[PDB]
Amino acid sequence: GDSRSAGVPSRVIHIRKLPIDVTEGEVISLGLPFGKVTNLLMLKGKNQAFIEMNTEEAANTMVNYYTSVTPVLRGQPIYIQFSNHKELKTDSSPNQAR
RNA sequence: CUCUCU
Repeated sequence: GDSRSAGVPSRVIHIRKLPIDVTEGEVISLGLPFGKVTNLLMLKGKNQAFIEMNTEEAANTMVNYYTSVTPVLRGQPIYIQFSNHKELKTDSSPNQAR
């Protein structure tokens, strides 16, 4: 289906193409001016990420900002959309408890 | 490098 693209979405955005060894400190310092960012995630083995945010309007402005700014991945555009999900969580595996 | 799957 077509459900990859948003139309009335929520607070997690997703990023592709990511740098060779980019860090959370950079990604959150790029989401901080917008609301608070509640979180991020790193699909780092595919060079992809999520960026989850504390307010729907912050993230609407954050994605529209990234549709405006493009912050340039050292010599190419940066590839953003709202997520296939709502509300990111990042807790540890069942093994750690055991 | 389009979604937390390999």
